[PDB]
Amino acid sequence: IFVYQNNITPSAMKLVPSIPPATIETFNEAALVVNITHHELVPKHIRLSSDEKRELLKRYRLKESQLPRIQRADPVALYLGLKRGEVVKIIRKSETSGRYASYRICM
Amino acid sequence: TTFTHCEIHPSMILGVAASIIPFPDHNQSPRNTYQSAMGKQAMGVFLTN
Amino acid sequence: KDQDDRDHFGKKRLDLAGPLLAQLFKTLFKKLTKDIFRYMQRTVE
Amino acid sequence: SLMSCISVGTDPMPIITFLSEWGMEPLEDYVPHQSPDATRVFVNGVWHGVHRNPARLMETLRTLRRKGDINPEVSMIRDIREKELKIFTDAGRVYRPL
Amino acid sequence: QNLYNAQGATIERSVTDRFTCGKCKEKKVSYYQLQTRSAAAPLTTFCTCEACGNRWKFS
Amino acid sequence: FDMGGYFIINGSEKVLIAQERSAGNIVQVFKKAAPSPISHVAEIRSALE
Amino acid sequence: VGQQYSSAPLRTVKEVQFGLFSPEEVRAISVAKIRFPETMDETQTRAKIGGLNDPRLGSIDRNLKCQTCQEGMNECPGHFGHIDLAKPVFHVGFIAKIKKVCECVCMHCGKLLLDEHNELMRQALAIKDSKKRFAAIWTLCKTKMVCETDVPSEDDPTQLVSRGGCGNTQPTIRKDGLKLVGSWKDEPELRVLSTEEILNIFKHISVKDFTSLGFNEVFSRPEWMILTCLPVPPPPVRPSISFNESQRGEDDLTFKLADILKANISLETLEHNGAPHHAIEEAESLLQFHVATYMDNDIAGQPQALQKSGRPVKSIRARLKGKEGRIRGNLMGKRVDFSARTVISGDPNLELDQVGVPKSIAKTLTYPEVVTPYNIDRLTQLVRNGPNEHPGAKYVIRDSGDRIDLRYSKRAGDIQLQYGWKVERHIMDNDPVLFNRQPSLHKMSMMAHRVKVIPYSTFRLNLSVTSPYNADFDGDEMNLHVPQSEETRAELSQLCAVPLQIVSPQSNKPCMGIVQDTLCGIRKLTLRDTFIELDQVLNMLYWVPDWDGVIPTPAIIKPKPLWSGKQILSVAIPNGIHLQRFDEGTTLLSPKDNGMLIIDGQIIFGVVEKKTVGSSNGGLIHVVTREKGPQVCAKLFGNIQKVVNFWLLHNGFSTGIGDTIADGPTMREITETIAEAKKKVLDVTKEAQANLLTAKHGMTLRESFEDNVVRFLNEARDKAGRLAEVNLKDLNNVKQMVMAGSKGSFINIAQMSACVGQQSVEGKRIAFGFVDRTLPHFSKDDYSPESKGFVENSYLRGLTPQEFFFHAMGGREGLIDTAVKTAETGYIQRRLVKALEDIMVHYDNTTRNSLGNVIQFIYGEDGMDAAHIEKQSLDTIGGSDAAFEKRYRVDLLNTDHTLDPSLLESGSEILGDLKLQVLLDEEYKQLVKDRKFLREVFVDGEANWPLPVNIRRIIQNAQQTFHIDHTKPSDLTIKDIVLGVKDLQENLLVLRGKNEIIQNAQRDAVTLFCCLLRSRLATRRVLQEYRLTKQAFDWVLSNIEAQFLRSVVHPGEMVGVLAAQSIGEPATQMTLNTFHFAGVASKKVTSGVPRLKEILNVAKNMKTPSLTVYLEPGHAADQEQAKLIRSAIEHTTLKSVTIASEIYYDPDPRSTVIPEDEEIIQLHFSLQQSPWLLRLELDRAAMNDKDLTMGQVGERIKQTFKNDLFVIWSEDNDEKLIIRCRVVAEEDHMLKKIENTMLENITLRGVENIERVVMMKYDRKVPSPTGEYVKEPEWVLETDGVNLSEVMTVPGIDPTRIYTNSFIDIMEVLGIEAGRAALYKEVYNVIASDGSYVNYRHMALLVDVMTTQGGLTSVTRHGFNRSNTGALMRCSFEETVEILFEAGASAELDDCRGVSENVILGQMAPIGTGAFDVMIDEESLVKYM
Amino acid sequence: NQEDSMIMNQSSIDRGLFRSLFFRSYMDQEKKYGMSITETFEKPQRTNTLRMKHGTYDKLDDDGLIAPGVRVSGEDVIIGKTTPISSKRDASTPLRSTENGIVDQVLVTTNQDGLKFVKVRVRTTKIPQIGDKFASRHGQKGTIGITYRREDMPFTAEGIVPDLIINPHAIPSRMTVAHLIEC
DNA sequence: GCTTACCTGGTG
RNA sequence: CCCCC
DNA sequence: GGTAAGC
Ligand SMILES: [Mg+2]
Ligand SMILES: [Zn+2]
Ligand SMILES: [Zn+2]
Ligand SMILES: [Zn+2]
Repeated sequence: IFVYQNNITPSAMKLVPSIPPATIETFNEAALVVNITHHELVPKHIRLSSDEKRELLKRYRLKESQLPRIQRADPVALYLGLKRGEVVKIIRKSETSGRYASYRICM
Repeated sequence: TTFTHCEIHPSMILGVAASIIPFPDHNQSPRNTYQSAMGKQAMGVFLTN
Repeated sequence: KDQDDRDHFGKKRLDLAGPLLAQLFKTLFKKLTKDIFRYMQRTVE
Repeated sequence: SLMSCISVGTDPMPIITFLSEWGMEPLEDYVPHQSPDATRVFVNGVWHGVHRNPARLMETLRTLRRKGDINPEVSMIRDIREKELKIFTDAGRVYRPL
Repeated sequence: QNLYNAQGATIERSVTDRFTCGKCKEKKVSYYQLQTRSAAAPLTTFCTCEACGNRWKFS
Repeated sequence: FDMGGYFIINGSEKVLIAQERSAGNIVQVFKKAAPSPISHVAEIRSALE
Repeated sequence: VGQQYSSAPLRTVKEVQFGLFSPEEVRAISVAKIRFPETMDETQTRAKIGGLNDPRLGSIDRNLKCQTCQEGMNECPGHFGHIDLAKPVFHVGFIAKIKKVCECVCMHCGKLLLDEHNELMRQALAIKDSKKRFAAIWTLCKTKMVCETDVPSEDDPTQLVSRGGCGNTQPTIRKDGLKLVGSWKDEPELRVLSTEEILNIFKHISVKDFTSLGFNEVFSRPEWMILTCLPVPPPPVRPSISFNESQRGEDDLTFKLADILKANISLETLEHNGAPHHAIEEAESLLQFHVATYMDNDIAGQPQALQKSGRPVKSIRARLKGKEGRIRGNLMGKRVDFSARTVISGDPNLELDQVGVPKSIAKTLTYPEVVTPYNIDRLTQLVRNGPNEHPGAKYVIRDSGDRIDLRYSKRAGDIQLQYGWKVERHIMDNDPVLFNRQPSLHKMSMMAHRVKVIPYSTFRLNLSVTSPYNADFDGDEMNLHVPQSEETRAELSQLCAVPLQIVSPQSNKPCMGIVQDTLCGIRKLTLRDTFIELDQVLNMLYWVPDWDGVIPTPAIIKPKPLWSGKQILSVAIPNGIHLQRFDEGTTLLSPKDNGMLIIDGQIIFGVVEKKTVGSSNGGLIHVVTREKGPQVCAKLFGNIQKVVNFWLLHNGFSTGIGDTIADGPTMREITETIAEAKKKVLDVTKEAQANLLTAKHGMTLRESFEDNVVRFLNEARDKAGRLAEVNLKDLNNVKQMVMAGSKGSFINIAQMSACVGQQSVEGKRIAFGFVDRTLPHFSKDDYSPESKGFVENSYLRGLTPQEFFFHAMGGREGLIDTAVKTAETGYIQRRLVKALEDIMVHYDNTTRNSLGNVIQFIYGEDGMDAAHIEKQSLDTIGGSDAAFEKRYRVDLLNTDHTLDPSLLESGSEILGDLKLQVLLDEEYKQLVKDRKFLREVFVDGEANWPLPVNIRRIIQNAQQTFHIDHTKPSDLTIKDIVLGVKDLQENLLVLRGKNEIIQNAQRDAVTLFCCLLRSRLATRRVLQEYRLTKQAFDWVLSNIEAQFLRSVVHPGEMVGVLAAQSIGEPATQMTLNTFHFAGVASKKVTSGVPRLKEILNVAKNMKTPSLTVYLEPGHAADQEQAKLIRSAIEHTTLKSVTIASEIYYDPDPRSTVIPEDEEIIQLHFSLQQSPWLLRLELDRAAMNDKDLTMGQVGERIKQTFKNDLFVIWSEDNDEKLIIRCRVVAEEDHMLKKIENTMLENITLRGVENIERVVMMKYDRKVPSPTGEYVKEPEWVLETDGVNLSEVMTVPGIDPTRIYTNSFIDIMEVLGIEAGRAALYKEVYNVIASDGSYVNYRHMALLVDVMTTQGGLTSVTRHGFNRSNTGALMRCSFEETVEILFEAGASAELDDCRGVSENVILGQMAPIGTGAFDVMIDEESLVKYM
Repeated sequence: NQEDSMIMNQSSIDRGLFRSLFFRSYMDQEKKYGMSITETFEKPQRTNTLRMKHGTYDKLDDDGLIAPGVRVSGEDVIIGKTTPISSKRDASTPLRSTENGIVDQVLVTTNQDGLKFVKVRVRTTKIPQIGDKFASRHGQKGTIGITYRREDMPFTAEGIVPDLIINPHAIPSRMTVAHLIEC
């Protein structure tokens, strides 16, 4: 995780994917000032294991395609450092049932 | 005191259709607008010939 | 000064049968006027 | 409305000729710095010139029309604030009797 | 003055005892009417409860 | 009782409907909206008789 | 069904493979070569030629002659022929795609301009979606303008590897009309690229390359976008309207084809002959023109291929373009047989679900019955009756296909029917039929009714059913549709029957009640004063069809037996019906005859009106539908009307001017009231006129004055209004309707009898339309009630001419809006429907679309059907912790807090029981846990939420059933209760699955219901409040289980359309304008229709963007804190603080020319430049509002100009606040330059885009230390403009609480989840501000659809319609033809999973009754014998 | 008379209340086709004419026109004409399918060109019935709901009976006070 | 950052 | 067109 | 005649 003040030069930004399987994440200091996950409107997003995901798809009889999606650049996806394919369990309060869990596939 | 002119009759502010409505000054505005449009769907005598 | 009332009735004109007919009669006469010039150009007399 | 009518269209020339005789100075001859106060006289949206005593001219015009000498349909307005006198000979104006 | 200026617009709303609220059951109702339907049928009347803050409609 | 003021064209009675238009030879000042670089406009729609 | 037996197997369409015709296929599928422009006349002989309009392609002359096939008109699909084009031509639909493909490939060798050797290209080639992939490849390859021979190797950048030579430079292609022009590179080589040239390089594109572009090797090769062999459509596509023998008008297409032909013959002639080559280009471009203009005749390139008439020629594309189009006008909607239409009339003597059908219509419309041994004799008789007697028949369809016409057949009198024959008989009493009222905005706009053949020409309907239809009897017309299968008629009767629609799932309340005459008469019948004597009592009883034949004992027996209205109306109410109410001053001995108490279908107390008998959620209707069923309920409508109607026919009711005439002294009171308010107005006028009127936070002295005036005049209308309404007696006919709830309101009484009130135009009182006056009848500058539109008289008194005109001005207001809104409100309705069409509840309780993508994991988050949802109170949530503990806590180990031995038999021995206390300890702990959780969910403490199973009623009914003795101890055990409830929770099943995902999902769905259940069946409550018996309590648990199960949604529910219509219908009623905040600028809101558009369009440039900033916890009560935060947020320019800026020639820096600035010099000097001085004066007030000082301002200028400008300034306490500037050929003009940038763009304090900030004092409900919810007000900053990002990281705010109407901005900063949350808040708020109510699940669903894709997907042609859903479905909305061309070029495959596709194909959709298959089980078929 | 409908006195309807006349005029011309090829007004017959209408030609006189005073119904031929496209073609005019009445006026004249011109007026009496629309001068529009004869109708002691029964529910919300003051 | 290309309620 | 909530 | 997503 690289926490920069103003900007990372495009010359340096090229080196980012150069070392697999290790992943580099760049966050601006200003962005990190407030933790958006703490917000009123932001529910609990939980990272699912490869096996937990396998089950979710099995149990609902789903293609990965048929799952609701979360952007890679999504403030919460960036916070959890979600990779493509990773599913997130979303626990929100419901005015209808008490609690309601959705799932989003990071694309 | 400054009056330059006097209205001949305020009822002359209405058209041909709204002139037929009895007591239109005793009705809710849209009732008069609605009857204006309706007398066209009526029938009586349009000409003696 | 404040912007002009583009919707004041005094600034509106109602074109009746007269000016409406005047509009056609001008273009119709000028169409015949140029048609007379066709006869005069074709003229060997 | 029952008593409204529409202006047929009169000739402005007899009014233009009457005005200049009644003290209206030509638009060429106008000197803005020599009379900025002066009322701009307008006939059918045409600035013709200026008038030094617009109050009298306005009365001489109204009584002239009331008599019959200027067609009853010709409209004349005096805007004291903008220092303007607008005259309409113009056809298509909706008008009522009072 | 600057502290007075900084405060935003209020808007009072004239209330009637005539209507009674649904939820709080209070007679602090502020209505307004509008021609929502054709000129054949009447206006609409949109009521607001200046007490609890609840909105409703009429024929 | 007939009123006239209409025309007879190929048997049918035709009414020429009064057409409302903006008057000519009139100077009008209008403020042009914020997206435009022009602030205000002085317009004259001028035609001769 | 397309006549005469075919031996071929009948199948349904499962898939549609879109593609493009190879020219080879057009020739392969052709029947005729087509070569003469001539259509007909064999020289002159009237009969079709061997060239156009077929040999062969089909027929005319209703003479079989269809080439060997020889099938004749109805049977024959036409057959296609072809025309071989002399030169290749571009297809209009693909001109752009061709450009783009040329822009991706080398125009010489046909290779792709980029490949695997480029990193950016690799990323694009990876793209799975062909449409997105081609868009990427193009964005990359367009710029590539050389076909590289070699490029740097994957490893070494210094070295290169040969890719695929050529090395040729590519053109810059521009479209010139229907031509493609290139510009290669002195000045550039400009040339038009030939069709042949393009075709050739398209033919040379590698399969791998064109498959990388959106194309298909089998179905759509790019080379096929270029036309070579044109298919001639058969006559059925282009019919020749024959005006009887030797007179036939051919179709526009026939004419166009002849032009294509003629242009082609022309070109072929010159090509073959001495080609002048500059003549060839003309005939070529002409052919191109006609071929283009045949498919599309609405090209941007103006010449619009006209008919010799001046008409423009109907392009094929034009036939398909929506509303009247092929898709929209013929496929989505059809004109239909078995239909009828007449004027509707009302009937009190028809059962809710009947429809009065005029005989003439009944004798026309015909249901086709199969001859069976059960109907053989009946049908035989109808056949005998013929087509002219009512119970009759029109046709007899034999085994032997052909139908016998009973009106003409020589055998019509004879006819011996046989089993299996169909008898087409007249529509008869009790046939289920679909009745409709357009515009069909709801599911309830179309309902199934039972026929009742009656005289006269009107469809007659029951008055109660008027409301769902939104019909009246002022000449409305209604539509009737006759089902023809024993199967479709079961759909109507079992799904769409009027009684089944009683409770609407849009609003979650009933949608039919008692109305007009009956509603008025029911109040009147049921007052204490109303008594009936024997004679009528008997006729009244006889009128109830279901009456038991038992004369009830009269309320009064003594020397005149009298029955009360209540007593006899109770006969119409079924037994076992219990309903309790309590209005204002209501006690069990109701003194006002208020509220309602019905015990075992007998009225104990209160007057019956709109509250009891309307479409209220707890009304007699609702309770009956729920407690007895739809059929018993529908019967009730009938009975109540039959009795009440009869009584009213006999009592009578009227209205006159007398009912408007309010009392003499009351008129005096009303006159002095208006005059009293008029005085206040004059006083506030004289105050304003003498510059004494004070500001108001709601700014402008003028705005402020108008507020006071407007209010005074409103208080006046309402004070006078009451005076009159209060003075009218309980006998006033107007009040009697107002009281019953049948018609009118208080306003109506005020306006008619007291005072009309203030007239408003554009939310403000009548403006000076003339110069400084409302009318020429007034003086100039008149702000008096009279001048600005206050109508002081009642409609009874009459309006003055002015009042008359002003009332007309404000009258017109509504009519304008309704006229304007109509299209916008309509198109919103359509878009919602088209976006949600395919959303349906599956057999796994999941909510999915046509692609099977999950939208909601459980319908509306709870899995419940909205018709089974009722607002219930979650007790636990409110009150003090003390009162909660009192209500629920049971402590057997404490003498004072044990259960009283009077409450239960177990009571004496239960004291001190440790084992049971452990159980009651669980009970209480869970109840607390619940209260904690409910207070998390609903933060405001709001207790009332719509939930399934009205528990109030179940307990209430159990008590009336078992005759509960509130003065006897219960046979229940604590275990009976504690464990009893625990077991019930285990059976409240929404989901079923033997795995943790499903089991957890189930636990969740039931969370909120169980909270209510536990809160209502607590040990202390059950015993001390309800006083239940074991038998009673068991019955309760049992019923809750049953009712809950009935409440879950049904797999097959077309939940999508439902939601679209539930949001659509209230949208229909919103306003364009509103102006509720007019007369107060610097307070602006978008609202109504415009805000609904901003939302659904995911509009980026919204009208009213706004942050609502909440203060940091312990600083929310401090006004001074909020002022400082305001200063930190609001964007403050230099211009904002500057009074004026000047330029002086001040040549001496040491000694200023300005005597004022003497003191400024003596400072910034005591411790070569420029003689030109820029001097700006600042406003102390401005500077002080934003907490600024001279130094801070000076330094900002010092940093914006660096070492270029010399800045000096006056210190903070000098009388005049000044800044002096000097620069470092010319000089003068560059200082005017510096002053412009200075003002226009120097940020002093604040966040950009936030242009105005205001302080507000919002009241907030929070729990007290004592537990109770308490109003704790707080300071809030309300912005004007958005920059959520920057304002969030501002110190002293609560960044956990911040909000914007810009959900698009929330989505960006906080994520899609928060985006959805905000979008819902926004969608809800538009509907709700209008007063309107839509059940959550509908808006929930819409918001979910707009969100599942990861971002915000607009309910527009750009939004939802550009998704991965099937072609045909998407073409049904908006981009019809364009969609189909793209479908063809990219070889799209439609799986026909969507509704729209099955509608286009005329197949049963997988919707509701189509969501499953039906099979015969031979196994059981045998067992049943 | 609920929800904007009204009860009408059938007795009054009999005695002539609200009965109307309805006229519809059908026009036709003998078409000219350059050189003498001209249409003819005649009663055609299946003996070479061959594209005739389904209604009766039987009501026509030898001039291909009906005598005024005759009754006409259904899709009966009211104007008889042939087209010489070759022998004859049918060009006849049936009375509007959904109509009936009495031939009122038939006029044989000439168009400015010099060809036979025919206009045919058909009269019918329309009597107030159940679905029929009626309205006062106050935007108070409605249909007839049912029609009661004098005996069933409510009555004043003076023996006066209403011709029409409008609903009290029409008044309060509409605030049609002028209607009440008119009355 | 300008020009294009799509759309605009229901029956009869 | 001419009609509709 | 209004909005946006093309070049
Ligand atoms: Mg209606
Ligand atoms: Zn309230
Ligand atoms: Zn065939
Ligand atoms: Zn190449």
